[PDB]
Amino acid sequence: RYNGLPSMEILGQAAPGKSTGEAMELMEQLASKLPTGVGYDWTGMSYQ
Amino acid sequence: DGTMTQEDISDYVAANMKDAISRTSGVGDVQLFGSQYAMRIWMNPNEL
Repeated sequence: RYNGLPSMEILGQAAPGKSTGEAMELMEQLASKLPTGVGYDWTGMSYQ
Repeated sequence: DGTMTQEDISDYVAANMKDAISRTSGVGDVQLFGSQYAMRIWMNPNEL
């Protein structure tokens, strides 16, 4: 669970010669195409 | 849109909004104007 709601943590990283912020933009785009009632957030290293 | 009553709205706020708002930056106490749903067993003493 994350912030009181059911969750699933997903770890990953940027491919060679790609910034982390650029890698995160794609995960946000892919997350927008998921089913109804599914959101997302960033935690840990990605939060700060 | 007349789909949700006063009671339906209060439950949605209680069960999806209140907790996250109550853990938000700089938020002290949080008062719900309404009540969360519970399973109500409305007993009948004649049938009992």
